[PDB]
Amino acid sequence: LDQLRQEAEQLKNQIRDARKACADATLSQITNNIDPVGRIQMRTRRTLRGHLAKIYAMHWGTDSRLLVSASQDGKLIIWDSYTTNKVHAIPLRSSWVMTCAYAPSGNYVACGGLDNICSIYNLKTREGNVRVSRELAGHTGYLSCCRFLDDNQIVTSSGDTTCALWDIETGQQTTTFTGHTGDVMSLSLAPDTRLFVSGACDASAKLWDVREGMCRQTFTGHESDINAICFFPNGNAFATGSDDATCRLFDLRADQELMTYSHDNIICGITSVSFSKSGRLLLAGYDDFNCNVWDALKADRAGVLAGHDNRVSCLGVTDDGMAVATGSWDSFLKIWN
Amino acid sequence: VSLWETVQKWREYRRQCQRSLTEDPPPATDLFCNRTFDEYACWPDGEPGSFVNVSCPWYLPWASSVPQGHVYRFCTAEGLWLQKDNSSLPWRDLSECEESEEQLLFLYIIYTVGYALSFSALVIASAILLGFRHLHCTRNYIHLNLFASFILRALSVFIKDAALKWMYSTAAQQHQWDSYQDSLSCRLVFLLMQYCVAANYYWLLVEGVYLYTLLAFSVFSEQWIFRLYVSIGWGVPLLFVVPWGIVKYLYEDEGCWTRNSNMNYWLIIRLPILFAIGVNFLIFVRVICIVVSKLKANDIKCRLAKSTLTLIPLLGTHEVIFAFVMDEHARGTLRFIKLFTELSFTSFQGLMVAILYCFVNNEVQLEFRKSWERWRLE
Amino acid sequence: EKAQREANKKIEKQLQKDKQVYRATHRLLLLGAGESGKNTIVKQMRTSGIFETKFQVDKVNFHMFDVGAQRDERRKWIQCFNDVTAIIFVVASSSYNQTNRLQAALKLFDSIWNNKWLRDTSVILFLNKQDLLAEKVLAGKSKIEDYFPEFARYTTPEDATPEPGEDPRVTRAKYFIRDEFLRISTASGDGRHYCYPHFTCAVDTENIRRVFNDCRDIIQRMHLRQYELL
Amino acid sequence: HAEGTFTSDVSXYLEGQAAKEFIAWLVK
Amino acid sequence: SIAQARKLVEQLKMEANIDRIKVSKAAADLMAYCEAHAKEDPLLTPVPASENPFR
Amino acid sequence: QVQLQESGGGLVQPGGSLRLSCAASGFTFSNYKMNWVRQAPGKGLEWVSDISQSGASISYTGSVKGRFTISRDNAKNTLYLQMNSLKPEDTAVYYCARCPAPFTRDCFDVTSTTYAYRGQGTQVTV
Repeated sequence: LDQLRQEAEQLKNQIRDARKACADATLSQITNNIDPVGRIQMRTRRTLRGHLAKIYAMHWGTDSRLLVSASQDGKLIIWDSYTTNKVHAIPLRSSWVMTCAYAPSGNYVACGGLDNICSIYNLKTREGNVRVSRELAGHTGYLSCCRFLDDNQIVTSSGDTTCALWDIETGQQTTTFTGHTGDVMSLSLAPDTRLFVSGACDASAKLWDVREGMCRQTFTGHESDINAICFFPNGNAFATGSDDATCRLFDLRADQELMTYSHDNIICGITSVSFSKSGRLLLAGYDDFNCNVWDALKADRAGVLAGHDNRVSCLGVTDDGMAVATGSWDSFLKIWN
Repeated sequence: VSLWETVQKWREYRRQCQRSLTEDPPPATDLFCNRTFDEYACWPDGEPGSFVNVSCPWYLPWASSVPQGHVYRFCTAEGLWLQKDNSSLPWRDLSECEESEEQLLFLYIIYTVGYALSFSALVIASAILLGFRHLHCTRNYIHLNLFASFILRALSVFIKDAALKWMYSTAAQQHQWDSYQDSLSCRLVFLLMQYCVAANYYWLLVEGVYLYTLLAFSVFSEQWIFRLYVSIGWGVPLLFVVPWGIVKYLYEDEGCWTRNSNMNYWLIIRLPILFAIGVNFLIFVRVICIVVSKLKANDIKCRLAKSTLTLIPLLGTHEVIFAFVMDEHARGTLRFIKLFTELSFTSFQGLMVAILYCFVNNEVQLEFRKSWERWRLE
Repeated sequence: EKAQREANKKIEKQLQKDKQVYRATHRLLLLGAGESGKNTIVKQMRTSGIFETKFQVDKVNFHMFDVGAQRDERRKWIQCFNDVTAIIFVVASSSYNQTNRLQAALKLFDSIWNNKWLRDTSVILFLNKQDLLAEKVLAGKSKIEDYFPEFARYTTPEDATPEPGEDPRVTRAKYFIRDEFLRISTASGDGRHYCYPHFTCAVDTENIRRVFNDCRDIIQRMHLRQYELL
Repeated sequence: HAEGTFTSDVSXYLEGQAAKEFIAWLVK
Repeated sequence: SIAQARKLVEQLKMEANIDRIKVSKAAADLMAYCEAHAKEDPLLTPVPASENPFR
Repeated sequence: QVQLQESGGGLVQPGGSLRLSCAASGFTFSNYKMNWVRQAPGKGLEWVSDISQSGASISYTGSVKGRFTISRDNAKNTLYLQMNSLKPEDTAVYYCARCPAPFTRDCFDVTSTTYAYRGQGTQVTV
């Protein structure tokens, strides 16, 4: 066994040397003389009420009008953000739900949690009444994230250190992704939906190929767990949030860390991240009840979205970049412009 | 004797004198003074060069006290009434018929200021409570109803003050000599007072009942319970207020209903108030017992005293000290002490409750601090 | 737009009824090591990632959740239970002498105590191996001194209330084990969450009553703290 | 209520005083 | 544990040989994308209240 | 990345003494709590000692009190354990452990079967 350890150490040293060799100048020097964005003064525009318990996940719709939010009172609610009406309200079987997804075509929604089951719901039923249409069983841990590929495929990540691909047609697991040593706390489909990442509790992010089912790279540099992740709009980088109270941006092609957003005042972890439409800002929700808009190309903070009375647990930006929704543990959703 | 009663008696005496002097024959004396009326008594014909003696009038308020005495007026021999000393008026003697509020002013000066400050604090407290939407809950709704009841009670007291001042102002008394003393608006004002006082007392009762239900570890439908509480608070007093008005209007309608003559027609608007105070005292006792048990299970007297003092103004238990000392048995300095105590404490209770449950409240200070921090984030 | 408004009224009208049931029920989390005997308690009151046990006491409905089919790294899925009425923590008191189970339970309880998301959630404490601790201490196999040097000068606290016909050593050791957790609890507690030690067996009938009374106390304390009485 | 007995006494006081003032005005 | 070590060594070896363009090129690409699509970000540069549907 | 390297292990007779140095790199040493965890043959993982961020507060397991003296040189980024008065049942691997999050007091999951920030370990035999 010692020889294998020595070989692994030598390979790690070689990778470190290559990463050092492929570095010539920091992104700051390249961005030495870019235009500062200036203070951002976004303000609330809406506020949705009706949830009883704290909110763990919200997802948008491809039309940037409807959205779905999940809480641990056992309810899935579909809001019409423009008019704030409630379109649907789904009473869940198990009240411990930790994620929700909205299908790209809008026909189905999915949600899972401590029950270790992903349930697919039908919204366009013949009678119109929403019914449980599928239950995907086979994960050995709580489900922490799920994402639709199309109306007949879904990718899920559970704390059992594995990500899976499901065939909604027969509900049989089609592929298994392995390699993490800690619970997988999130994932993110690529714009072309051929690659995705995952952030585990080992402080490492891995890049997968959806078809072959083999990991391609591994990015390190965080000090503690990673809670959230999201891909740059152009699909050649991404960002992550960690309990060490910092965010870092990795680039696939260069294969090493690019930037870090840290301030002395901030001593709390990040619970979510997301880029704007053009990928020049970086929203991120903190446990100190606030959000911060980071100047991605200079790392200098731009503004703050204060007004939440409790922890920020979820955060999403519409496809067209018109609105930002932020659920929170106070059971409210706020739309900001 | 009511002022209108005195005026009626004097008018009756004047009419009698006018009727009699036309029927009174001459005194059969040459150069006799002509019988005249000087707005105080009827003077028969006066004999020349002699004094005229007339029995003291009976309509005076003090006539019963001193029915004796005779008003004296001098008549000259020539039939002209003797002129008074260095004055045009005829000489007259009236000392024989002549009759032989600081604490109230002090009380007024005290509780008017007390009520003014209580109202001023309550309006601001209600504004702050309605400001932040975070604070919204059933507890705060009940508190807002209590604040409204207190404000209405203060306004009714002020209106009653104005009415009393107007009734006995110079102009009003001169007009009544020749008014508002019988207009319906006066009765409406007094009834509005009787109702505001009862509503305030019953909303204190509502505070107590809701707290007791919460601490009894019981759960009830929120909407139905809140509707029932609103009905109990603003609705029940009508039941025992309206019959009092009917009885006053049908049997004892006089002098703005201000003075209560028959205690039977007075206890109606007093019994329920005592009932509510007793219930609130019971609730106070039970809550203190529970707090004592909690403190004992987990310097104790310091915190217990702080809690009890903070609880006093909410349920208004201070009234229980003199609550059952009936009006019929309040004399000497006991009545003064009772009035002073109740007036001062009730006047300042509004301010006490407002400051205690709106300003020093920890969540309110936290809200202010975080609002300031958000203001300074920009 | 009219068709949209009417449904919202119907949907909202439904959430009112669901708001009554949610507010009229209590949630309880059931923790404890595998060999702590919790499953016996669950069966007494009575693949899947979680289990349900709904029972009613004094016409009050409770709702208890037993973890299952999950890994041992709790520091992520534990936060989901930050709003429960209280957490039950069954301990294996007699497991003393893995070699040191008691120390494991001690560290777990200490970690629960100091987590920020749990600095307001009450924790009930069960020491659920009394009838085995009795034999362990009596037979002379215990020798708790070796694994706890601090138990050589321990003297039964003065306020002790031993059960009738109890060997003083048994009560001394039992109270000592309770005293360790109560020493952890009463440091930096700050009067916002509490602990309710309760010696218990594995088939004790009064467990439902004990949990019911402790829940009642928790609700009453919270209510009184809202009015700033306490 | 104490806010209702004091008002009746004051209305006592004034009725006796107002009447005395009226009688004094009549005499003068 | 031998199988785990073997798998770890194999994965490290497989990941060792991957093309790595210069970092400055990645920075330039990100800058270019940010500048090119700068006019399709309402949050970065607000729009008149007429066009906002959340007014 | 997080990497903990130990040293100082070896073989010693009963009642001997050894020093276990823990060379740590890849994070800010002074922001995190620390622990010592050992795994004896045919047994689960164990917890021995700890020390706070600055290095004031200390705590020992039941049966090592008065023998081993945890100490951290925050300046040189290393954790110590001065072993003394060893016994036959001291034989076990010793892992230098790190605590999952900084600035916090709660220290979940250090003893887990697959903790991620745990050291490689050194075998101390008596």
